[PDB]
Amino acid sequence: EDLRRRLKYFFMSPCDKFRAKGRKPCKLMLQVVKILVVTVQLILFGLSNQLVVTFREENTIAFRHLFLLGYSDGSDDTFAAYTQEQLYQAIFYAVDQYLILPEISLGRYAYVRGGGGPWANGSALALCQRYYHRGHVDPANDTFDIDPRVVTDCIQVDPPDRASYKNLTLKFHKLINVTIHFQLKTINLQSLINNEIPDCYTFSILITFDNKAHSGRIPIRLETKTHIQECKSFRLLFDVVVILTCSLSFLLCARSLLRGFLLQNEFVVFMWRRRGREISLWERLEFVNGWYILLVTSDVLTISGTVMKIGIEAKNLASYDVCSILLGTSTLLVWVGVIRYLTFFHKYNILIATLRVALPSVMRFCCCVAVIYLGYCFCGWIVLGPYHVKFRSLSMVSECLFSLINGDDMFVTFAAMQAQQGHSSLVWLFSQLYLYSFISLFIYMVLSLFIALITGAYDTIKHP
Amino acid sequence: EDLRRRLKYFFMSPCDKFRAKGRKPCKLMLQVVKILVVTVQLILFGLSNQLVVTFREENTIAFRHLFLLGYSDGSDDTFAAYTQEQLYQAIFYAVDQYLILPEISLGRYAYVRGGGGPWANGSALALCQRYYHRGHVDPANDTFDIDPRVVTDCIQVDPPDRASYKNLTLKFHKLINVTIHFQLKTINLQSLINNEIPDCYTFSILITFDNKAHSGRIPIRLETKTHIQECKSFRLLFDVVVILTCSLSFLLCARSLLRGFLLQNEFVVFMWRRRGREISLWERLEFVNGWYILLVTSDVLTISGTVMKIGIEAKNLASYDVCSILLGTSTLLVWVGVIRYLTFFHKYNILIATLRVALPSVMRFCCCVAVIYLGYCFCGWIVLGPYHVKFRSLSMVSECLFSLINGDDMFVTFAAMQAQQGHSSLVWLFSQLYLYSFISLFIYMVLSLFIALITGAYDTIKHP
Amino acid sequence: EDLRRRLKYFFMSPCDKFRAKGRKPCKLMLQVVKILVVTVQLILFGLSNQLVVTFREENTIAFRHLFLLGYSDGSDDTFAAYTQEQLYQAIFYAVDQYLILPEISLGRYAYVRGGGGPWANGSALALCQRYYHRGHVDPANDTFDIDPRVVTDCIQVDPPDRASYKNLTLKFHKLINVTIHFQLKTINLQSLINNEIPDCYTFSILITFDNKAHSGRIPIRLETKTHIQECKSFRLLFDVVVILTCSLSFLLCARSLLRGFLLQNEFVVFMWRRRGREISLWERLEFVNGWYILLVTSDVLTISGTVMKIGIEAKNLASYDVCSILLGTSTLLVWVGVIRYLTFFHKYNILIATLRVALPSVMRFCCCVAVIYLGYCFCGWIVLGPYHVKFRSLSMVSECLFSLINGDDMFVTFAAMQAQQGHSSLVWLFSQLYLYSFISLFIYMVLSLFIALITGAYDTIKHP
Amino acid sequence: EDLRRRLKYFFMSPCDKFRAKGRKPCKLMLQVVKILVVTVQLILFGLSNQLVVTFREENTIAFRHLFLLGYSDGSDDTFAAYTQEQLYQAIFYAVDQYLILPEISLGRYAYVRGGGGPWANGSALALCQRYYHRGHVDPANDTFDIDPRVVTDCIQVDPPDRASYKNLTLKFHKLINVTIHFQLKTINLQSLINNEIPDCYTFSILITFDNKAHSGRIPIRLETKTHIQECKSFRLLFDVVVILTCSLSFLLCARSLLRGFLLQNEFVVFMWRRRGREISLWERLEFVNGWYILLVTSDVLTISGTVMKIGIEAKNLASYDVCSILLGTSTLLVWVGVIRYLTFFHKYNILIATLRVALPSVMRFCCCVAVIYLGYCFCGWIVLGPYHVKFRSLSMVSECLFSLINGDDMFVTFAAMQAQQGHSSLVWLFSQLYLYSFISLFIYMVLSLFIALITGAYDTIKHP
Ligand SMILES: CCCCCCCC/C=C\CCCCCCCCCCCCCC(=O)N[C@@H](COP(=O)([O-])OCC[N+](C)(C)C)[C@H](O)/C=C/CCCCCCCCCCCCC
Ligand SMILES: CCCCCCCC/C=C\CCCCCCCCCCCCCC(=O)N[C@@H](COP(=O)([O-])OCC[N+](C)(C)C)[C@H](O)/C=C/CCCCCCCCCCCCC
Ligand SMILES: CCCCCCCC/C=C\CCCCCCCCCCCCCC(=O)N[C@@H](COP(=O)([O-])OCC[N+](C)(C)C)[C@H](O)/C=C/CCCCCCCCCCCCC
Repeated sequence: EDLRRRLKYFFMSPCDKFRAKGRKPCKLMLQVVKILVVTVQLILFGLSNQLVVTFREENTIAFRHLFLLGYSDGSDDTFAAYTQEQLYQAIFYAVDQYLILPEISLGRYAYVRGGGGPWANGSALALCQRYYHRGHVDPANDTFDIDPRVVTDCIQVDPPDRASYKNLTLKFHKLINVTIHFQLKTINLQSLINNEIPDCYTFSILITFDNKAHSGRIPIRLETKTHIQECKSFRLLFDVVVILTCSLSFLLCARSLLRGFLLQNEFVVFMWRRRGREISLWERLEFVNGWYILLVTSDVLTISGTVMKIGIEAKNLASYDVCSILLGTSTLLVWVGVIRYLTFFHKYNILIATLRVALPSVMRFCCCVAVIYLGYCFCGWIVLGPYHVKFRSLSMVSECLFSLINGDDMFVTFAAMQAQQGHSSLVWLFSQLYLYSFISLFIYMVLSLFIALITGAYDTIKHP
Repeated sequence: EDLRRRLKYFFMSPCDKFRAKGRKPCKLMLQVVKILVVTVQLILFGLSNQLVVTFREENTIAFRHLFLLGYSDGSDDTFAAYTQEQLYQAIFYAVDQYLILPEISLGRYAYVRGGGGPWANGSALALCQRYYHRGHVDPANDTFDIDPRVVTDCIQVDPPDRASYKNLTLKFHKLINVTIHFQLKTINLQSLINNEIPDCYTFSILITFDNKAHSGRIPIRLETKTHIQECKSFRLLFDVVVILTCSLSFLLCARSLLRGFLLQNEFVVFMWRRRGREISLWERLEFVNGWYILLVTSDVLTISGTVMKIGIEAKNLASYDVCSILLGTSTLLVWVGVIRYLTFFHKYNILIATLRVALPSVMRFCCCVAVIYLGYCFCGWIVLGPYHVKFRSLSMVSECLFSLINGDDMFVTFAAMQAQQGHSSLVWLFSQLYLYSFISLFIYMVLSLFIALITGAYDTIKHP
Repeated sequence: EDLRRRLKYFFMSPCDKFRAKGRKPCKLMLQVVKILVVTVQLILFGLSNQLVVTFREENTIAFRHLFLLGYSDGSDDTFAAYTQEQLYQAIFYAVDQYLILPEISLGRYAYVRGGGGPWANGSALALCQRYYHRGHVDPANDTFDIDPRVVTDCIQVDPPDRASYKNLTLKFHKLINVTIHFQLKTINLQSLINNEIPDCYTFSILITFDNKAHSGRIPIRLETKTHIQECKSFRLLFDVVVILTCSLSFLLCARSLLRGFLLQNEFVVFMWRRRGREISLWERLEFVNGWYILLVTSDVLTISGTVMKIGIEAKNLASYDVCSILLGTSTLLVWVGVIRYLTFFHKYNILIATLRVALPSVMRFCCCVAVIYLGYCFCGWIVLGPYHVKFRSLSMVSECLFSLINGDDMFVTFAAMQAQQGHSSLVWLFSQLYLYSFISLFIYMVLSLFIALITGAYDTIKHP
Repeated sequence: EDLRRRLKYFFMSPCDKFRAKGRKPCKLMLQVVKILVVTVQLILFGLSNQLVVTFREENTIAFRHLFLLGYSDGSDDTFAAYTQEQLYQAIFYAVDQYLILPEISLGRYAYVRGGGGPWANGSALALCQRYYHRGHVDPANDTFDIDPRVVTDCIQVDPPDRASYKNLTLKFHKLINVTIHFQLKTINLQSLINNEIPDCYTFSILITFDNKAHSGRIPIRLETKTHIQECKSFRLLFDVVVILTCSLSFLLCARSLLRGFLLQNEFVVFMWRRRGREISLWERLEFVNGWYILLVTSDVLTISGTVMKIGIEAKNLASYDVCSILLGTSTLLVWVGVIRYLTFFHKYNILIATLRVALPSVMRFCCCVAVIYLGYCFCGWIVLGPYHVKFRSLSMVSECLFSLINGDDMFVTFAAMQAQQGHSSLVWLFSQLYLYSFISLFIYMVLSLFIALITGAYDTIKHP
């Protein structure tokens, strides 16, 4: 029958199609070209992003050394002030170093007029302290008369062209935070020399003296925001080429999916009517090609990411996160799709089919063990949280347990529990039981069962 | 027979019971609701405890920076004095910083009159040194005339309202320890702003200069004890709801267990008399439902923990350890009990039954390997203890070996043995043999046998 | 026949022997008692050794802080002098701190007259510098006129009762090392208070300024040797009890081995003569009991270790290493021997026999993989040795590779190779190939084959 | 037939050949001797290289402490200057320490006249700064008038026999780097005393103040190049012996390969003509001996490495990398070739054949998983690169992922992602999904499938 022959044309391997009709498999070549071009585009994007990130990080480190009093490398998380004098000296040192920046900095930084932020009236530096509107606190008499309104008092500082901030008085009893805003603009000379494209950076520096905890310890932070700007192509052409290749692949895959859907409809209308027997939904799902779904998803992701990258490279978006995520996911998807080419040979198809037939039982076992994992996570978070640095937050607990079951950072956890004793022998004994039981169970039973499932699936595939 | 039909009603799946009698499985819904409510209660308790712990830790760090002379972060375990001058300066610095606390601290701390402890006569700070009653020690002449009575000499220090301690003279040759007791009370402003509940903390600060070792090195420690106190609801209602749900679940499960016991009694009295044949204890154990035992245990633990949490949240107990342990264990138990729902489908029941039938042989192999593990622990503790930081105590030895068999911190152990050489080539050679033999055996035979046991159990389950 | 019945009495389980003759298995009870007593003795010995080691280590740390100029904790391996002034100040600081020790030390240390060592003429401190007899070295003119004779010039320093060393002049161009010898004696007050046994320690302190490398960097070390001495029982009785129990067990096991040998001789003389057929050596080996060999070995080791421990506890040997090794090995052996009791039940015997029948093929595979492991060790040592801290010595290379195959410290090795680049791209590429190939092979083939061997042995045992 | 008998002589085991013809297997003894001699030569070479490397490293550390202002151990990667004053003080300190080296150094270092490098006119020290020809940069006005020509301005410094550099003025706005070149020569006294061979080292010291990044932070580096020179045997004889043994082994193996090729040619010309049937290429490959190929490769590598080592030991090449690589590869190859001896016994041949028959499917599975691994590498590099220190470069990403799949440095990666939050919740969520999916897949499916493949191959070998 015509339907039988047309269905036989479907599901044949590309080699069989070439034997039957002598049509060159140009779709396969197109997909290979797509893999190559998307990988090249991702590599170039990554190299440029690496350069930009390195420049930003080095400038931020230089700013930290320039403006933070007594700063040392590797102490960002513990850098804090503990006395009123320390806070005053830190703030004054930051402002003073700002005021004499041209004659001390190794980098060519230029002041930005009006860069003090929204709280500045055109001054380059803004020194703002925020405190509660009314903050009469009396721990001795147990008085908490508090007005939750926040009051922002700012001091405007301007650099000399070509000292009222010294009279700053803090409100420690009701202080919330102290912030310093200013902007510095410079030129990336490596970009000037190498790629001849003049990139002029603008760093927005924010120094925070955070007292939101009101715990007597005020951490000190320095953060930067960068605005790239051209200051008075092969990449764009390659991006256009990538977009065109992805669009062509998407069109071909969509047409193939439509043809498969039409063939499925013809088969079902023939079988339900001429033969009378009703067919199931699995017979419908057999007609779809999951590889084509993967390909169209990768094409859509690549097209969106390439549009975003074109916008970014023209200094218009500066939103690298979403574009990078899209491009990386698309590249991963195409490199996974290479498995379809690998599946056309039975020797590789044995292993691929072993994985495919093992997947359902593996997922079921994952569902079975997820509840035990979650119970252990909750118990560890609630009990060992106050006493263990690795159990402070639920995500941290999950990461610690996942590392434990894979044999990483075990003795560190045990020694952390041992050194402080947990401030209670009962807590220490519970931690011993908890860790030993969890590691023993998840390593010597769950992993072994995963291995057993995979081995059984391989045995079934090898001996049908 | 009536007994046969009633026993057939027992052991049927919930779906079969619904088919037979059309009774909605409301016990299952009750257990799901119980899981949800206990998880929510545990999450809320954990968040509040996290806030309290963070506040306490930050205040303790601030106190360490304020009162410990030359203190630096990350040096608590090595912070010590080595000369008489160092000890004198440390003590005097602590007291002096206490006396000028209001004008230097970033936190609003208030003095506590009469907070010097039992050894104070109403003074805020107590500076006590403890020494032996008679301590004439002559290492040159080998004289050890010692009276083991301890003498406590205290100095009372009071802060100014709105210097005799400078004449302190120590008895180094017979000194036991020097301690400083005082209390500071403050207000948690985050609690004031966010949850509007005024919490007034009271920190009991104890600085210890410990000379109990009499080894010429005196470690210096700072410890704090916190007493939370309200200073002049949804949580309680949710706790009551959790208690009621757990009580209802406990009642239903106990009634089901009683019905099962009655059915077992009827079956045994029918079989032993009418049929004459004596039945075994395993036939008795078959009639019990282990899931119901787990559920009633979790209910009891949750009820006790919720009562303790209600007491704690009213500022009456301040004993978080036991309540947290009970709540975490109950949450873990219910999340494990979810496996009973998972067992009603044969696809998941295959894996669950594989684990169940593998458990006995796994336990037997654990018994077999425990003696070898203990022998290795004892040998390592006795030999490598004097030369390895990881082998100082038996629990430390067990943790190190358990980490070793799971492939963690191996090269660190080897390098620790190598760097010092063990001060003997014989000890180094023994350590090489010990570590290599232990790791090789336990990784390449014991773990492989665990995998083999699990695989065999899975093979038996898959092919009955 | 009589021989058949007597041989049948041999090899029966203890339960079968009890059934046959009604003889209480008192040898088993004796061995259990032996296990208990040796474990208790080892635990007590370990606790006492822990106390002694802690005291010695704390005193050594105090000495390092007292006598080493600018010393900081955790910098022993890098503590060195780099200029002539630094060396002079270090030596002078050490001697000056020695001369004013009583008025600065927190520990009660007494001077030891005549403790300066062999190079002192009765003075308490000896300051000796060693240099070549003739050391005219001219790097500019390439002159190496050297007399390898070493000349020791000493300066005698005596503490005041109840400054010529300042004129010390070094010979840097030919200097070998500078050493400082003195002794301090003290009293362990914890021993005085707790166990009432007066222990008077004598520390031999040696400070070394080593210039044997002649590399312009002189490391500085402080080492101590301790001589314990009583200064003007249950333990001994328990040691005697342990010795008696071990001797009785040794006698019984030797008698049993002799009886087995006699039975083997009777069987062989009957079979070779009456039956004519010649029997093999495996039939001889079947008659021996390996558990009895283990027991007699453990008894001999325990007896030797207990004699040494008795000698040590009387302050006569001070050689803890050999005694500790003997005692630990004996304890490990008896805890392993518990497996014989475990073997009397078939459920545990299944696993034990699985291990026993897997052992030969496991050993053969170990022989197969040892040559590859050794080749990789040699290649890594010769190539990556100059560029990797983990490949400096052959034992270090072996430890690093053994940790690598067990999934420990992998990224650390990779990052160490990456950070310095190996000072050559060829070396970096070779390191990449070397590490990837080694880890891949040994993890994904060798370990899998070990698992396969164990699984096959278990399959053979389970299905005979 | 004659051909059948001659082919039967081929492929027989050495024991069978000895039985047939009584010829002593002297080739096997020659190969054993070769293994021994190459291992001994490699060990001696490694020991000498260890001594040289240790001397060079110690001298470099001494130079770093002598010439780098404020240098501390373990801070090479972060050592940098951040102000103009800091750079000036660092440069001046380096030059000043050079000028007074004889009276401060602990090592006997001699000045080298004319050692300032190509940029020196015979002076011992060269202080050169490099800057752009025209470097008018105006970040405020966005001006980048740049002439990419580099201008090198040098200052010549000469040590006193038996201060114009103080007037050095830098061009920070256009500075590229500042370098200091000088040479110091010394004598290795350990070589003088121990092996009596006078080795006179010449260190070329280069201090770099790198401003190529133009980021306001100037890293400071010290690098040394060493030229060994004899200054006014058993090793050579052993090298000659090794060369002769390798040449003899190569000749014998080549002759055996030629004989095998001739036998293959005779067999093919007989079978294709007399029998008519055409044979395949696998029948040709069966006649070759892979062990002989391994042996000749190892012989060639050893001969080349020994020639290079002979050249090096005469102070003529100083290129240790290539020689070490060749020697290590040859030693690894011969230690692998020991497996051929192991293959002559069927008990070991079982395991060896298991590995051999598992190799093809293992390679196919590696090809299958390589594409997924590469996709994950690309995605991680592009996304987590800006936010993770472990994902900066593609090789670093590959090393991190390879360590992750083997259960190493997992929690460190998770905590690195957690601590900074990735500066975006979307990036953090993506990192969670990425890491969890990658680790789960590669550990619980890929490794299990490798184990299953090995187990299946072992099952096929065990039960033919
Ligand atoms: C759970 C489902 C089935 C899983 C099956 C897999 C089991 C593992 C498989 C093979 C065995 C591999 C190794 C097992 C290691 C077990 C170690 C147990 C603890 C040994 C303690 C010795 C030190 C000592 O004896 N410790 C004692 C002496 O102390 P110390 O002298 O060292 O002083 C320390 C001081 N300090 C203040 C207390 C810190 C100490 O006082 C007791 C501690 C209690 C230990 C808790 C035991 C919890 C074990 C339960 C685990 C269940 C799972 C089974 C595991 C076999
Ligand atoms: C035990 C039950 C059965 C278990 C079966 C599983 C076995 C493992 C499976 C597969 C093999 C995987 C790798 C095996 C690694 C074995 C390494 C052995 C030691 C190699 C030493 C090389 C360095 C050197 O040759 N080291 C020598 C040269 O020193 P150096 O030049 O490096 O200088 C160092 C200086 N220092 C002062 C000594 C520190 C050194 O002098 C000797 C050391 C003795 C080494 C002890 C050997 C103990 C091994 C017994 C283990 C038994 C279990 C079987 C293991 C196969
Ligand atoms: C060997 C017997 C059989 C064993 C069978 C088991 C095999 C493993 C099983 C499953 C697969 C699991 C993961 C495999 C990971 C393989 C990674 C290969 C290297 C990838 C490099 C990407 C980074 C890059 O592409 N790196 C390139 C780009 O550099 P970059 O941009 O990162 O810059 C770095 C700068 N620097 C100065 C060079 C440091 C770099 O230039 C090339 C490096 C060469 C990499 C060496 C490859 C050696 C692999 C041989 C191993 C053989 C064994 C088989 C393994 C499959």
